Amino acid sequence: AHKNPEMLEEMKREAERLKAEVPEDVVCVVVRTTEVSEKKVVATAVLVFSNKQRTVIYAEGENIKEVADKLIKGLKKALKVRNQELKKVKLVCPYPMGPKDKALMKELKKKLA
Amino acid sequence: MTEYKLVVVGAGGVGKSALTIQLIQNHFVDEYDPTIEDSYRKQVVIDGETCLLDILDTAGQEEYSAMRDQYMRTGEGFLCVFAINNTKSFEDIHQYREQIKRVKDSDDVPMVLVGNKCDLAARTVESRQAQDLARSYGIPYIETSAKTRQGVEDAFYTLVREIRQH
Ligand SMILES: Nc1nc2c(ncn2[C@@H]2O[C@H](COP(=O)(O)OP(=O)(O)NP(=O)(O)O)[C@@H](O)[C@H]2O)c(=O)[nH]1
Ligand SMILES: [Mg+2]
Repeated sequence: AHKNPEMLEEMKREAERLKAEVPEDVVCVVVRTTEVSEKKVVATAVLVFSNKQRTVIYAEGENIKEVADKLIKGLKKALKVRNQELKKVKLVCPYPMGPKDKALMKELKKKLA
Repeated sequence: MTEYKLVVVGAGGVGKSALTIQLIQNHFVDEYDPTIEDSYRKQVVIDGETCLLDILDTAGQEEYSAMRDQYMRTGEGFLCVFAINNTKSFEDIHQYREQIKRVKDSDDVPMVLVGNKCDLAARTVESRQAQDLARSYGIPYIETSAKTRQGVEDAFYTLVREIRQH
């Protein structure tokens, strides 16, 4: 469904390749959106950090703004608890950029500085 | 330095993330944030030897149970955690232990049984019950509290030492 484990594994493998490509200090994120009904926007994010560390974050919002807020909160939490700071990031949606993937990426890149 | 791959598994809410965060950051989380998969790395000195502990915090919820096979194949040591104030979580340990046993294809898998939340007085799993379970598994049993840091270092370093005996 919206929490497909095979999907998750594909996102993690992609994010591993991304981390292997770009320099180590840059965090690599892969985000996907499921538009369950209209008040059930669910966001899945896979994050790879510098010192070979990883985390998976979810958000259940009704608008893209709430989803982005929860995403950024999880990002900051997983930075602080691993004793790391934000160097740079890169967000991709591997295959189907669709109903709300592009808008979520625009909001995520907006909430950066 | 020597690298030890530890995997923290158990039922949801028993405090796997709290224990791992207490070990890594010396901080206790009072918020329940359900986990899917988290990776941490920590440089420690155990018995005079410099180790890199690669700790993998797993998801205790019934969802994301298809990801068990991969990490139960990769990890070397396993912290099986239950909550002393959660009888069902204690009853859930056997399923994780059997999954690890069948995936590893070995009865001798480095494991430590961990009774978390020992700071709480609403105890429904007595120490001797978990001791009997651990004796059946032939593994150590340690009580820990992520709130007070009690037993956290003991549990993790005992898991490392159990890995050492292989
Ligand atoms: N009193 C007490 N509370 C604890 C202890 N460890 C964890 N908790 C409480 O238990 C709550 C849930 O802990 P958590 O680490 O998220 O459990 P979890 O195993 O990671 N759940 P999940 O598998 O779904 O991710 C925390 O918010 C915290 O308040 C402990 O040793 N003592
Ligand atoms: Mg957790």
